[PDB]
Amino acid sequence: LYNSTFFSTFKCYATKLNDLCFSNVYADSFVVKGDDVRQIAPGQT
Amino acid sequence: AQALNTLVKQLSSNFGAISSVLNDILSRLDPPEAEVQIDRLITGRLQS
Repeated sequence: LYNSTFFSTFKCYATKLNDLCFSNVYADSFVVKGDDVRQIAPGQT
Repeated sequence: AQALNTLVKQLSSNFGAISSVLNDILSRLDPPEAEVQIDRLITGRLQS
């Protein structure tokens, strides 16, 4: 999934593929604006 | 005894950096950002 340029961000909060080792990992799916992808980020209150 | 026990407990102090675990910043940050933050815990642990 990560080795692809069909996508825009891959922003994780690469080190992103070895940091990814935890419990139940989700796939929270939703429709955003481009002004709303900006705040799919920790905090952004 | 209580001079050692100060010294062991200051492993877990952040010293103002992101984590006091080097497994955290090395396996999460970018390598120029890891090497600045791991530079910060070195001097902090040295002053202990």
